[PDB]
This record gives sequence, structure tokens and C-alpha cells, in this order.
Amino acid sequence: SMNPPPPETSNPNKPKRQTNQLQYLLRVVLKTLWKHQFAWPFQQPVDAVKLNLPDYYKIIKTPMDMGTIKKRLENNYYWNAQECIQDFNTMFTNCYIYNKPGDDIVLMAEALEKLFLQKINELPTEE
Ligand SMILES: CCN(CC)S(=O)(=O)c1ccc(OC)c(NC(=O)c2[nH]c(C)c3c2CCCCC3=O)c1
Ligand SMILES: [Ca+2]
Repeated sequence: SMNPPPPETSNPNKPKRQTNQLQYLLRVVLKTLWKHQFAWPFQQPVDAVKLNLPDYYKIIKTPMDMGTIKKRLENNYYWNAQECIQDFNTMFTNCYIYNKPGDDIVLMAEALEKLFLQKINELPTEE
């Protein structure tokens, strides 16, 4: 089976804005996780074809990854910070749905999620 198309990262019909919270999410939150030693399984959509995981997209119907989130921020796809935070949470939830305690990928996701929650707990004041 094929991979699904990756999540949209631009929508020509959606209004666009820059905010301090969106700057923080891209330049502080995403950057911190992107550079982390455990970022690499989360920097792009799960390629279930190259990895031969034909049940991945039978189980995961809302895929999300930091490469998509990065592009969404870079393309001003998000209007509200909460849209972006939701995507990070979907990414982690998917990992815990598909995988089991003790899996390496779960240890990696838990570490990244701890760092994510630390950085979003310092999200700047809304305008
Ligand atoms: C395709 C080649 N590369 C990718 C550019 S790769 O970086 O060489 C590479 C190599 C092996 C790999 O896994 C064994 C992964 N896997 C992953 O990225 C990955 N990410 C997640 C979130 C998951 C997985 C698969 C394990 C369980 C399902 C899951 O939850 C990558
Ligand atoms: Ca699980």
C-alpha cells in the first residue's frame, strides 16, 4: 500500500498573520526539538512504504510530524498557536497509539514531549 499524501502545508484561502506566539513556536519550540538527538524519527512523515509498515496508516488516520509542522509555520499556515500545539500533540499521540512501552521510539517520543511541554509552558503573552 501507498503512503497517503502528506498533510497540507499551505492553503491559499486561509488568512495569514505573524504573532509573537507563532514566532516562539517556530524559533524556540520547534527549533529546540528539531535539533534534539531524538528528533530524526519525527522530522518527516512516516514512510510506510520504505519502512514496510503497511499497518501504520490503517491505525494512524491523523498523521503528523515536525517536518509538516515546520513547513506549516514557515508558510504561515497557522493563525492560532493552539493549531500548532494541537499538531505537536497529534504527533506524540500517534507514536503512543502505534507503539508499545519499552519501544525505543516511545522513549524518544517521551523525551521530546517532556521538552515540548517545558518549552510551551513558557509560551509568550497573547496580543
Ligand atoms: C525512511 C528512511 N528514513 C526516514 C527519513 S530513516 O531516518 O533512515 C529511518 C530508518 C528507520 C526507521 O525506523 C526503523 C525510521 N523510522 C521512523 O522515522 C519512524 N518514525 C515514527 C514516528 C515511527 C517510525 C517507524 C517505527 C515505528 C512507527 C513510528 O511511530 C526512519
Ligand atoms: Ca501504545
